Amino acid sequence: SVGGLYEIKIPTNFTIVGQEEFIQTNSPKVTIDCSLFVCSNYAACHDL
Amino acid sequence: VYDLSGFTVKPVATVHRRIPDLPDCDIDKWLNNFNVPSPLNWERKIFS
Ligand SMILES: *[C@@H]1O[C@H](CO)[C@@H](O)[C@H](O)[C@H]1NC(C)=O
Repeated sequence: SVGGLYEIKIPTNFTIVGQEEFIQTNSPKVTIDCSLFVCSNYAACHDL
Repeated sequence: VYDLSGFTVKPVATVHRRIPDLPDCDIDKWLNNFNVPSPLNWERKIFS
């Protein structure tokens, strides 16, 4: 402080800036048929 | 809402392909040949 005063940079001009922010709120609803995935069309597999 | 078990469309026809007019392999004529080798000199024949 020079005496009671401090040096500060105060803005003399300004603009407005935009900023994007994506926030995920959802996801692809994956569904699996466990029987069709594990065994496909094969009866001998569906039995086991 | 119930996701039922997966179906597959039934095949409406059968496609069967084989090369026609191929000769017989004669495997019995070679196996029944009376000049039988020993295990030391075991013989091979290739059928195609
Ligand atoms: C503020 O900044 C803009 C862009 O540089 C300029 O057009 C405008 O004249 C400036 N105004 C002042 C008061 O400096």
